[PDB]
Amino acid sequence: DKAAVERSKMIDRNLREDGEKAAREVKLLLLGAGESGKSTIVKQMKIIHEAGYSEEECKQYKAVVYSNTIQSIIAIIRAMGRLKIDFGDAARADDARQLFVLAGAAEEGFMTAELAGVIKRLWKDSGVQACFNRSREYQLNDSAAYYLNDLDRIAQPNYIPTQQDVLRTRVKTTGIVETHFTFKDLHFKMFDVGVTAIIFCVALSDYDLNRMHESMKLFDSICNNKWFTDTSIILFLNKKDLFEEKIKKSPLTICYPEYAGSNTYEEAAAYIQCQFEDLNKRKDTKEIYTHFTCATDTKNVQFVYDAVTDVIIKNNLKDCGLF
Ligand SMILES: Nc1nc2c(ncn2[C@@H]2O[C@H](COP(=O)(O)OP(=O)(O)O)[C@@H](O)[C@H]2O)c(=O)[nH]1
Ligand SMILES: O=S([O-])[O-]
Ligand SMILES: [Cl-]
Repeated sequence: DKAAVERSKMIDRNLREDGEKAAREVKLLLLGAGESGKSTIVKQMKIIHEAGYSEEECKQYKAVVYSNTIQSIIAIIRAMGRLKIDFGDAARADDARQLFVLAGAAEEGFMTAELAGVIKRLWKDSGVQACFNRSREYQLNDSAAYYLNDLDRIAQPNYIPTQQDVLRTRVKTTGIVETHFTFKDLHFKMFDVGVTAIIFCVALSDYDLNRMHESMKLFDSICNNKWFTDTSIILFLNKKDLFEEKIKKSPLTICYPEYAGSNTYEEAAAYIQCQFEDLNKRKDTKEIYTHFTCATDTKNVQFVYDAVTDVIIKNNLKDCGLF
């Protein structure tokens, strides 16, 4: 292990009376466009490094799960009208109406056998499925399929959200979120918006929604900024799972008209990676550390973060103070 050898070369703890107990601090900036996966990464840090989410904590997210699900089905049904897409079985029009009656009379997210029934039949309808598959034409939660396909479990009277259910939530976050965790004896200070490292998140599946080019313009700015010269810049190309499902049927050319590679996961994901890394104007001075992630996948984030941490250890320790 080169990172272990590297950190063992430090001597600054010896300048402190109780140096071996001192906390080495790493400030990490979590950046990226809305819905790029920043909150999800923060949640994985709690899960992997700080003992996860207990059941009682998971119960607090129940009505958020309900709310996300309701939002999803409504967005699809409403889009059917704008896109002129007919129901398969014409009796679903009553279920569509009933969905609005129930959502319209309620205080917040909820679930009943009646609502579950309405939504199940809607999600199973061929016309609804056809509208769902044109989601790129409107605005729809990426977890729409996840919750809807599992509606039966979510709908049970004694339903308790799983960690995956909580990770899959979209929560309206405002302002700056700061989280703290210890890993490999490093005391991380992570800021979801002069720093040790930046993690920049990109939603790969946004390519056909222009979102990707806005993500690029933002990365161009950040990557090449003055304050970040000695900052380790990490690129998370996220939602690789949604990208892989989607790249089979929707072409990269929608985002990058000049693209002439095959429309496969391997070629299209590589191309995207190059588009972002090429935005680095100091190529011989700064390296970009790129990882393809699925932020909802605890194992993948654990692995990826372990590698991101070895890079910080080999590269940035000298600028990390003791406290
Ligand atoms: N399938 C999938 N969903 C993801 C991934 N990353 C984030 N999400 C979901 O995308 C939505 C937005 O993510 P979020 O962390 O809130 O983005 P933020 O605005 O940058 O904080 C949430 O519902 C997440 O559950 C991913 O890699 N794969
Ligand atoms: O001294 S290093 O191991 O934080
Ligand atoms: Cl989303």
